[PDB]
Amino acid sequence: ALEDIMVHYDGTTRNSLGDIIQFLYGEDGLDGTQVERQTIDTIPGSDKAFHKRYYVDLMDEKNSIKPDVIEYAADILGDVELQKELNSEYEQLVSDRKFLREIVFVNGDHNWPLPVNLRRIIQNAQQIFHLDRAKASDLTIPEIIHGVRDLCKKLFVLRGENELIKEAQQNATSLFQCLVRARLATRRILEEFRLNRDAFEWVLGTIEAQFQRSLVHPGEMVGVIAAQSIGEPATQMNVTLGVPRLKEILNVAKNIKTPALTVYLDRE
Amino acid sequence: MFFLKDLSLILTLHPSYFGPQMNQYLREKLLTDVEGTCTGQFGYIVTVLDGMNIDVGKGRIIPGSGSAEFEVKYRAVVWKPFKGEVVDAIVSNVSPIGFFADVGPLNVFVSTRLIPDNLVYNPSNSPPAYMSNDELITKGSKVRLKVVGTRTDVNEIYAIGSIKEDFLGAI
Amino acid sequence: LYKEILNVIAFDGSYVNYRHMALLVDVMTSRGYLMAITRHGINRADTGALMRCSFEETVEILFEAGAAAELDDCRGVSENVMLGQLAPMGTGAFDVMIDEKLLTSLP
Amino acid sequence: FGEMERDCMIAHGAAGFLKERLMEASDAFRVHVCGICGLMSVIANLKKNQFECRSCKNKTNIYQLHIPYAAKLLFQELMAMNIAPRLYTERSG
Amino acid sequence: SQFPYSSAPLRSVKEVQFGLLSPEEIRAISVVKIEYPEIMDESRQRPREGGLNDPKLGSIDRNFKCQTCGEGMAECPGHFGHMELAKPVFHIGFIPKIKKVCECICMNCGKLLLDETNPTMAQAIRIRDPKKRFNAVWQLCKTKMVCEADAPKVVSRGGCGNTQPVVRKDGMKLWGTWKKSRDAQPERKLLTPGEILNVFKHISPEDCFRLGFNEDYARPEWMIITVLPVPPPQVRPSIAMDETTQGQDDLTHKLSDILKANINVQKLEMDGSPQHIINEVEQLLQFHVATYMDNDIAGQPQALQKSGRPVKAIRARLKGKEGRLRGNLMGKRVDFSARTVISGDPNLELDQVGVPISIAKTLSYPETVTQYNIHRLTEYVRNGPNEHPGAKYVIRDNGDRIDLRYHKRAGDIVLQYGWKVERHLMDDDPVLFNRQPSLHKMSMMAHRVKVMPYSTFRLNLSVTSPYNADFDGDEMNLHVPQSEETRAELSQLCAVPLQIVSPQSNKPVMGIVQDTLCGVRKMTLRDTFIEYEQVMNMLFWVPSWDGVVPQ
Amino acid sequence: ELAILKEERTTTPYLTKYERARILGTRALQISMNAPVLVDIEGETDPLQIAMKELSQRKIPLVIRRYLPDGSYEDWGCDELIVD
Amino acid sequence: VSTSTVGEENATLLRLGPEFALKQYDHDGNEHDLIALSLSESRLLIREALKARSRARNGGVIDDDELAKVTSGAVANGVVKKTLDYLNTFARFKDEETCTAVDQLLHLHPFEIAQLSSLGCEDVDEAITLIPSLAAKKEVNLQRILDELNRLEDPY
RNA sequence: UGGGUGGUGGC
Ligand SMILES: [Mg+2]
Ligand SMILES: [Zn+2]
Ligand SMILES: [Zn+2]
Ligand SMILES: [Zn+2]
Repeated sequence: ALEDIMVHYDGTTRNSLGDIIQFLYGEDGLDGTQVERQTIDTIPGSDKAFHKRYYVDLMDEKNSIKPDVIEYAADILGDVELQKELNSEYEQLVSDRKFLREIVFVNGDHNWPLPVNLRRIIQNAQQIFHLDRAKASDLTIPEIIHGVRDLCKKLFVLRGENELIKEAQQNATSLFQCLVRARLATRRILEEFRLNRDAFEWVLGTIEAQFQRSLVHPGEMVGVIAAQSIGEPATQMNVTLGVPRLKEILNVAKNIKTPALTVYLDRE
Repeated sequence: MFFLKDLSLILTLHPSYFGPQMNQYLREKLLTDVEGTCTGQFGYIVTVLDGMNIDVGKGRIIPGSGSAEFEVKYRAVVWKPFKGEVVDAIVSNVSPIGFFADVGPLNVFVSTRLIPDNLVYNPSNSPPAYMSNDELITKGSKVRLKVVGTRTDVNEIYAIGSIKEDFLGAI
Repeated sequence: LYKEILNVIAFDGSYVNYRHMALLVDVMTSRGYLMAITRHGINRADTGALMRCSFEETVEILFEAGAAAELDDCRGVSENVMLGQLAPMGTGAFDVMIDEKLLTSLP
Repeated sequence: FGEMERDCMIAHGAAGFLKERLMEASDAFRVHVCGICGLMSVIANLKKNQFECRSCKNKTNIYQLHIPYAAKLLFQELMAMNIAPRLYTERSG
Repeated sequence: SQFPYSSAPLRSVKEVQFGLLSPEEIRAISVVKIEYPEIMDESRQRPREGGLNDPKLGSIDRNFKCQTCGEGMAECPGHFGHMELAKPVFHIGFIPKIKKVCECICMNCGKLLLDETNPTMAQAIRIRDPKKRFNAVWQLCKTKMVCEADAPKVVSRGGCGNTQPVVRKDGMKLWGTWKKSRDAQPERKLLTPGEILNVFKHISPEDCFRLGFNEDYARPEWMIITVLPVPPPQVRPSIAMDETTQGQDDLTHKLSDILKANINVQKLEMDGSPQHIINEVEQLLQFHVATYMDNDIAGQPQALQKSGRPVKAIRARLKGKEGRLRGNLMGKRVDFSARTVISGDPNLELDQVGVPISIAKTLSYPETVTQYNIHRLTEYVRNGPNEHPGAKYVIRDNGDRIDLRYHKRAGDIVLQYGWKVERHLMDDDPVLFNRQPSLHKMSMMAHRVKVMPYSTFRLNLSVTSPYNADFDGDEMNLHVPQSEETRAELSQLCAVPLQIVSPQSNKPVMGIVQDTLCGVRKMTLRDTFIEYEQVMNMLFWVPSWDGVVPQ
Repeated sequence: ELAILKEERTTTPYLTKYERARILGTRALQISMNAPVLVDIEGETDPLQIAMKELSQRKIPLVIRRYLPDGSYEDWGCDELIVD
Repeated sequence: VSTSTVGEENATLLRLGPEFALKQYDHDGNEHDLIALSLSESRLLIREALKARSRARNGGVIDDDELAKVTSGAVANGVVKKTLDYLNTFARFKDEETCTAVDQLLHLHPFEIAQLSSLGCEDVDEAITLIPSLAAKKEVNLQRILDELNRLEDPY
């Protein structure tokens, strides 16, 4: 059935004729082995939990950075020039929370298979850079904000500069940038993890390189791998399930044996 | 009849030739292989134009053999004769069955039955010739003939002429 | 369709990446209707002639090959195997040249 | 080296290995084609080195190929059933 | 090097031009007209020219060269023949499409019963697909009952006004029913094929273009065979029954039967003929041409052999699991394989497979004689073909084979730069490794060579999970590359360390099996203590241990 | 007719593993057929290790012709593409 | 072996076969009129090309027997030497000055344009005989063409 | 160094 399907050098999915099937491979451009199930932390929990973990406040003293972890802590409190940065970024994350809450992952089950797992890189830098201490750091909040925002435009899946390229770029890695901002927000980094500058720059460079190395390769005969890797649990496997249900779904019957409805009722 | 023809030659290069003078080798190779050869399809390839500037392109590596395939495009002066075409010539030999005339690259045979009757082969004459009274066809005589048949050996082409028509003969 | 496949595979605890099921459910609706997996699906495509002949009913479909003057440019895979060619994928999805650019950089 | 072995070779994709398997350790076989009527009717004398597409009087538009002997067998069987596989070596449209 | 040199340059096939064949082009491609039913002269040593085994077709004997191509049997592809049937016949494989075509058009002038006047037909004309074009014309013409003399002042399109008949199919024999007038005698009569040939020769190229054909490729007077070709005898070569007598292939028996019915056709029109003696011998001719291409036709009994078995047609040589495609082209048998029964061996890496010595002796690999491998390869000559590690052949730069069981003088042989030498299967080469049947993309994986006596295949036991092999007697094959190219192909893609993670379920599918697993769980329970002395050995076993014990 | 300039190049600038495989095979086949090596030869005398010693340094005189599925093609040199 | 851009011969009827059609195509696909060469044109191209190739081989530093030795191989030496001597003894306009004059005079099928220059003629009667294609074209001056051609023709 | 049928056994 599939034996010619080849992902070419434009991230699309054609047969021998050129019947394009998916405009972007697997809807993401990501090689199928290269995922782990991770936790997009900004889905679950209450508004209290989010507003307690993330909401920066630079006017009130105590809800700000407890000043033991940063060197420059004299240079901060009250400045609205940096408060508007952080309000924009908190509204950014409320936008992402509404996004991943109400568009994509509606029922809120947050565990999803998503590529390169950053937490492991963070704790790898931690064990490399001896990251206890419980020590002041010299890495500023505006460098965090500009690092995240200058990250989210460097995850080129679909390269080039036409309008549909940039549109398909932002359609492509919305969920992955949502992941990064779901983790590497300012209060989480500078309280719960306690990086320094050099760790953070290494984190930025490595997320670059490995989300480059988990792009799908061109010519991965995905139909063939796909067909085998669906046939393989079919080897070792009141509604009909198993092999006849699979047969009917493939050979498409107008008469399957026992059809069914999923009928919701209205909320009242 | 001379033409300028746009031709090309496929050259396959063995990997031991994958060296710093590869393109110049291919240009010399084209000339050695194409100049002076004859085909019934184009004729004699007399000389190649602009030989030292020929663009040999890039060699495609043949899967499974390692060797590289170049398509060397070029433009040459070619000479092909045609049935019906009138041309001048220089007679090379005269014999009892007619004479042979050099028209550039090749040689044309004119038989006695395609020579007007008043031209009589005279062996006693020095030098031997076909003679009349005001006509004289000996070796080295400029003659104007008409190509009445072209035969192809793909190596050398063979053309038979005639001076048995108007305005054809010695000049 | 996707919900059906993910159901009946993952009933017995077995787990499947999204993109494989996605590729299957999108090829099954390439052409606006369910191009089902039989001879009726693939052979009633206008694709490569020998590729369609290599699956089923090869006598009839060869007679319809020669019977209507088809032009198969042989970009299907099965053609390029049975015509003994560099098939178009893997290493053979793309030719390799020699380079006058880098061999000019070379001495 | 059956079907589903070729299937997993396609899945790995390294088809150059497949062109080793179904050409070179098997019935490697060499035929000729006249480039006009596209067929393999071209009679091959070699030490005299001459050829003739006798349905065409074609003596120049001649190429050889490298196909499996069973593929040639397919072609002779089909032409003995009157279907005409014609192999043109260039894309036409 | 494996082929003799030619001057026509190698090119690969790009475009299959499927099409039909004229009677003309059959008559223009062959070398011999076919005449005589006997094979032999008079049983006299070189059988009869004019029978079926013409040496101008291509000789199926090793020692008599071909009398058209002038080669041996190794190089001659064969040459077509053709047997001029006196009576033209149907091709057996087009009878529904020929049925539809004589459903379409006039039977006097041969013109399509619709034009661009009827606008739904005028819309169906615009279709770029030939097949559903012919479907739409086939649909709109099956209701049209009368050949319009007029255009569908007389605008006489070409028809005469006589009606158009109703086309039934009955096996080989067609029954057209005109409504010859309203009601009068319907002449349901056998559509003789020659009458339809004379019909089909009267078609305009526009009616070819509208009706789903193409003129220079598929002209629908070519779907009736006047001249049924003869294949060369490679396709039906004689088999040594018991090493003196040749039982023939069934194509030879069937072409003999066709030529016998051919001569018994031409016997009737040259003498007194009782008019259905004609009909039966003609219908028998059609029967023999039918079973030449197909012995599976519905409704009629099969063509039968001289054992009580059915005849091997051309259709039976192509369909089925063991036809030429699925049994010989899509998949086939090949060489440089090997095969045995396996055994586990945990004293190994993960990319190593044990090789019995005799299998290393039999198979080989052509390593190129280069400037960096002369010495060992000369030594592998000096082992010869009965001593591993060694060699079996030198292929020269031209194609010279030197079998070193049949050569006294290995000691006087220098080698040249760029010759070819097949040495044996030495250590550290890629092999492919493989178990029938393949079920996922790890089921072929590359490995490296380890040479062991005691003839079985050795494995690691972590690779037991992906191939799904136990050790109650499985067979696992071993294909060998014969080139440098495929070696690197295997070594960079199909090697085990690059196929650990299966995209089936985005997890590793090569883990730990029975003993190593339950042992390590017994080892690192909390209350397990080891003395220092045994620990010395235990940390010696790690190939990646630095040289430092823990505290 | 088809070919694109080397500035509109919108395909990925990496070698990927399939490309890598063919480059290794073909370069090794050439150096098997006595094409001299641009890199030093320590113990790596088998041709595949020679090829990986070159690709380690990106010293390969080849050109990928990726057939983009119109028919046109981006002539990538090896030298420009980022070795993985 | 060697092939061209294009993918019963009677010179009297201007039937030159499939290779020498009126409209040719160069190696870029551009349309181009057939390039038929008179004996005089051909003498200039061949001699120029041969001495230009010799100069390029010498990094940038006359006789036909010497000029034909520029070719590679005894077969090529032969065809080129035999062609130059033929052109040396039948090219009327043996310099580019006269040749461009003949070029402008003539610039009508490309085959005829080369024949009129190659074949010296006296009158219109001799031209329409040897070149029977000029019959139905109906636009002479032919005579002053031949007169100018014969006047431009240098002595020997 | 036969074909072609058919039977039993291995995973
Ligand atoms: Mg078992
Ligand atoms: Zn032909
Ligand atoms: Zn022969
Ligand atoms: Zn009628």
